[PDB]
Amino acid sequence: SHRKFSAPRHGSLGFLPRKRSSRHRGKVKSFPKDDASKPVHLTAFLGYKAGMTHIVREVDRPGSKVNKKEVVEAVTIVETPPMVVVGIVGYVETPRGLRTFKTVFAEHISDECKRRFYKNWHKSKKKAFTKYCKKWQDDTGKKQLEKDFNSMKKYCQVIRIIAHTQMRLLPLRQKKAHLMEIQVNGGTVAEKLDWARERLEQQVPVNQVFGQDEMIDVIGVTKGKGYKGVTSRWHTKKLPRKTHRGLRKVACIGAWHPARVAFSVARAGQKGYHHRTEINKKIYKIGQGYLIKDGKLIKNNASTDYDLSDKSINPLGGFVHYGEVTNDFIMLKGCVVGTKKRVLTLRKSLLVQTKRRALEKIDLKFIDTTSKFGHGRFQTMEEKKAFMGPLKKDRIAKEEGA
Amino acid sequence: AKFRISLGLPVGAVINCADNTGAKNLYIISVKGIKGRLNRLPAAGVGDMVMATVKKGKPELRKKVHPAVVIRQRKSYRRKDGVFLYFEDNAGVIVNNKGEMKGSAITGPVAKECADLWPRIASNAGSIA
Amino acid sequence: MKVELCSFSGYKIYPGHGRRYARTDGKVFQFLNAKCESAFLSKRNPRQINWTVLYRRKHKKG
RNA sequence: UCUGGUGGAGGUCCGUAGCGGUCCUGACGUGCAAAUCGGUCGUCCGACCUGGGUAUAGGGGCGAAAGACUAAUCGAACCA
RNA sequence: CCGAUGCCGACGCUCAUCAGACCCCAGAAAAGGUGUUGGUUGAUAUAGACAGCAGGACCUGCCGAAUCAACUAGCCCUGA
RNA sequence: UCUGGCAUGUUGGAACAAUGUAGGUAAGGGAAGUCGGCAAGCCGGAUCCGUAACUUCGGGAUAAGGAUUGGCUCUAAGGG
RNA sequence: GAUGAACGAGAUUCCCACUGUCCCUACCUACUAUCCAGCGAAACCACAGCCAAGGGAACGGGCUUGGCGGAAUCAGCGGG
RNA sequence: UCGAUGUCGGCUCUUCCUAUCAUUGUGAAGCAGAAUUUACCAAGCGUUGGAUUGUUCACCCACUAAUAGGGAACGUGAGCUGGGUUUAGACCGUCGUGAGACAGGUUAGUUUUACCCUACUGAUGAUGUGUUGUUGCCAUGGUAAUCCUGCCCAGUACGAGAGGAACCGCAGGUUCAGACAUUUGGUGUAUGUGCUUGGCUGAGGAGCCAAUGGGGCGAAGCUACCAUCUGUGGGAUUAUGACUGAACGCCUCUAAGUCAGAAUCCCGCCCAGGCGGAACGAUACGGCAGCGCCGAGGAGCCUCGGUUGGCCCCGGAUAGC
Repeated sequence: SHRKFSAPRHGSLGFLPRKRSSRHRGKVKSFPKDDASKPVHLTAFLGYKAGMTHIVREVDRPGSKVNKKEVVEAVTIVETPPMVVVGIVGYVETPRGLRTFKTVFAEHISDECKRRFYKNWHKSKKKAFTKYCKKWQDDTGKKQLEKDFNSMKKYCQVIRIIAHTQMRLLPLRQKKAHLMEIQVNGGTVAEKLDWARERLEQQVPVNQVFGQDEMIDVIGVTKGKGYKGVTSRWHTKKLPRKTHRGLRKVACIGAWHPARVAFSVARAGQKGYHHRTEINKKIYKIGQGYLIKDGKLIKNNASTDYDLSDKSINPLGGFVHYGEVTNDFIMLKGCVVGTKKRVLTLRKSLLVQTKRRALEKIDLKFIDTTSKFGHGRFQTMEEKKAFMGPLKKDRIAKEEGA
Repeated sequence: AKFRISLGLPVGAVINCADNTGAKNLYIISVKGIKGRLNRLPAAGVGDMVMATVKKGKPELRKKVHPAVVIRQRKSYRRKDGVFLYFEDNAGVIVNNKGEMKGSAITGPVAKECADLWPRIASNAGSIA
Repeated sequence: MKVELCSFSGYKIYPGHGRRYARTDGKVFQFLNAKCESAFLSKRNPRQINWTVLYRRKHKKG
């Protein structure tokens, strides 16, 4: 007979396989549609999730109850050191799909990028690309490279760059760079190839890919949670207290007559570590990263034009379960997938941005920098020293020195 | 427009009556705007219209269903600008369908959310918290 | 962007921290955290708790 | 007649040991166990609990009575 | 599929935005169609048919050869 | 805890997933759950106050309701 | 027959208090389950084991016609 | 089907049907507006919280866009529960001389087994490309968003009045989905740091035991619509309304030929990734060796089989070439 009272089904079958992701790095499954009239530009970047904090800003939507009023918004910090271009890939369109036509690599590839080519770098002889690079130097090999760029020019419809992150600059245990193909959009195939060739072996900062207050897409792998029951995996109703043989389960897993368990029934299994793509994340800020100017280190990241505190995006005591952020970073509104240290994929939007929320220009008034290792209450160490006063450890040091 | 607020008062909650109509209790039996979902109790926060019944109070309004508006709650809720606010008690006042108060004075503070939604309630409030 | 002071500890409260407490008699208090909030609801006197600003001012520790 | 003491009755009350076995319709349910385990429960000076010795034997016994019990067998045991 | 029309097979009917496709047999009725195809009966039309162009208010002039109605029964469609 | 006794009740190592058995805690509501407050929770000792209907005058009665309770330093009274 | 204090692990209704019974679930702990060394059963078993429709003893794993079908396995699960 | 197919209802969960309550797009009215009724495409999405009853059913209270109806062994007991019905104890009424009966009422009354095959959920792996790695493509399968307020339009159109809309636009919310802890809350054996009861180490100091002694505050972690963030584009078309236009000298949305057209459908976005491909990299100690290219040069052997001249190409129309 029919369900007595209607209720919507628990969960979505649009994420059906609900397994561990086969990849640790987020994958761009659709790049923005190419427009030949636009200038040549990149469409994606690779960052690392450092942590979360909250900001203070005043909003500018006229009809709202918070119009011209100060609001507090959670943000996420994604550390994005520059990427190094090491290759070019060409693709041809076929009635069977997009097929890899020819890839060309740069003459010198750093050791951190070569680490991606080995499962045991310690035991390896580091012979990757040692014969390929000699082709860039030999006269016969140079002619083949030029012919291979020409064939890409006259046969390829899609041009991508192979780029890797620099893990020397990150405070992570891992030293192996993440490689990625980033599609080049705009212009003609010839203009794409010329753009790619000239910045081969070069560095692409994140400010040349993304800009301020633009709405981007974040691709990554969700936090892993292991084996879980239907109560946590699919959020089914817990059975009564006096249930025999288990409360945290689905009572009826199917009717008699189809005589099989359907694929649409909640079952216990793997939860988390799922590949996900969230689509509308605004860029609140693009940090500048530490730089040495006139012998003094500039820490001015996360100093707005209303506080001038001379502090860094780093909270007091550092980001928890992540080192110090010393490179360029992207501040996104809200939360993003993954653990800390998780590598995130940031790509340009596939949609046309026309709503007021997406077009509004944001300007931070304050950035929280209190410690996340507890109930922090001091923005800077200088503020804490001024409020607290001299301590016993300072007087002890003075006694030792005098 | 009113932003979403942490709900603290589901159906069956008994709250204080802050007006001077003679009612001392408001027993919430339903909430406006609630489509609902299976097994989910309708819940109300500050600024919400409810049907209540008077459990302790003057006899001429005890065995009927009254409109009421929640003005104070103990469940802390997040105002924008990141302020979590809660009150010492849950309270409401008896009103009609149009929002006009059955009483003439309100005891204690009135939340800013309910004051903005209901101007007549706000005009009777000694303070806005 | 106004910064409050805790009603029990006297510490500096920044915009996204703590809770506000409004009483039935119309008084509004600010609490840096639940440690200060719980002490206030316990009717504890801040002048007798060592780590408050009020205690240090009374004892002339600064 | 009232008041304050003394006194220590009771198939008296709370509640140990003991005797029993309410509910969870909990545990277990090819068990530790052919009836057990835990929490919670009833009673606990009496029509109380208990060892040994004695008597009643199958259409018989015994039964504060449930067709209960009568050697894991009872609306007539077990053995040939 | 699957042996056998890979006949230069014969005459028609029928288009279905739920087509139809073989005894028992495995699904449809009353009632309908200005879809199309036959058939029956009646009627008009050189003095002039039916159309159409208008007037008087059923008649006329202008175009100048087939037309109008009722029914019936095949396939298709609605009923489904 | 001492006298006395023992080696954790027919095995050990590593890990800390789902479901379970056993023990806890939970914001705001406060039985809206459910056949049913089942389960759990509230109360709980002693001292000082204060105790209703009804009644077979014995009771009900720890009815209900309220206050106190630590540590330290003293004081007064109670005997051979 | 009617009634009725005291009593009741007896059946029922409401009220205060209290609460994870519930909104709506979450986290923690011990023992498992888990993996390993050692030891090591039982129930059950025509052959076996992917579906849809058909017909059939009128609800097929096997037959007909379609959909299709890729070694060996692990932890769970309760549709068959 | 009686050498047993566990049985009422509820709870939980999925899918399906449409004879459509709402929502999208329409046609008709005894459609002035508002409200309503009739019909078409249409099942994508939604269809609630409670008092009484074991109940299905019913009834009422209250919100709502609406509170539509159904199936799946009258779905679902090795999923639960056991209130009812359906054993044995017992009570009442009526019937019977009685033992006893009641399609009458009442109260108490054991809910067993998965480790097997498949199904499903996740997890290793498999055959192939000489080995191995990196970057990628895609067949095919899944698929997701939903509804409502307030402001303005506007006290306007419409209407004698009473009343009283709508498109564009703005600000939000419900339901659902996918995440996430900066903040608030929860947890807390970091057994972290105070406090405290009983006992114990001669006492201090320092500790320990009471199956986590108790309690306060608690980092990290996990976690809550109990905090926060995000949720999207096209194509062919249905119903319908039309264009040109015969049949049928007029007419006609239909016959040939055109147009607009939607919560439906298909694709996209998103999830997975074939006994399915691609581009690239590196390809074996150093003294023993293996391996690669030159169609390498031959000579021979074993094995699996088939076959017994080739066609190296306009695009197409068909009432024309």
